[PDB]
Amino acid sequence: QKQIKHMMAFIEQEANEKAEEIDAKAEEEFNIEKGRLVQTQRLKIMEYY
Amino acid sequence: SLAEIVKKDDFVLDSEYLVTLLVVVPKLNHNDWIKQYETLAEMVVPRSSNVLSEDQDSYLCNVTLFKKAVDDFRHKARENKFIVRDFQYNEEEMRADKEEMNRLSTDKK
Amino acid sequence: QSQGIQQLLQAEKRAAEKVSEARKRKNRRLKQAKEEAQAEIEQYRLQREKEFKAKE
Repeated sequence: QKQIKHMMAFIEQEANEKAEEIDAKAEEEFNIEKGRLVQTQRLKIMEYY
Repeated sequence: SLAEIVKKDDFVLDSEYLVTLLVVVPKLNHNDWIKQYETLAEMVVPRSSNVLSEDQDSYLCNVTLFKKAVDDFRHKARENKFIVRDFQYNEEEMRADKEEMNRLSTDKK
Repeated sequence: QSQGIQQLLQAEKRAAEKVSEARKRKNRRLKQAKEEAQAEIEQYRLQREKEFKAKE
């Protein structure tokens, strides 16, 4: 009967959405990470020179 | 005490999304519950009932469902006079209950 | 057991694997973000080096 296919598709769709949310949160962290690193090191390079 | 009845194999265990419940049903209401099994709440696993015990007034049976549906299931079960027994399997507690009555008898002696 | 349960367990396994693969993507791409930052800071270093050589 159809309901098992619906349930499989439902929980795999929750994983599709959870995977996409992890991918989105990953991108947002990388946009913070490079900002912290590059600006700190640029300022240290300037404080040195 | 259900440790005299149930086995680890009678349940879905450690799932992220499924739970197996125990329902106690009046013996005259057996065919009504068999008719309701497919329909009583959303996201129940079809055609997967199993009677684990039976008695003069009633019988005790499996159902398995998506973990969201448990409240609708137990509520609509109570509206149909089917009774969801609160139980969760852990073999260490089943073994502990089998040990304890013998310990109590030993300590009394 | 009725076999439907086994297919839903396979689906929850496929589901868990999809979210695990997104965590594995995050773990790899974090190192890529560090390697990108490490390129830019060398340009700022080279720029101040060339400017300092010009002043000397």
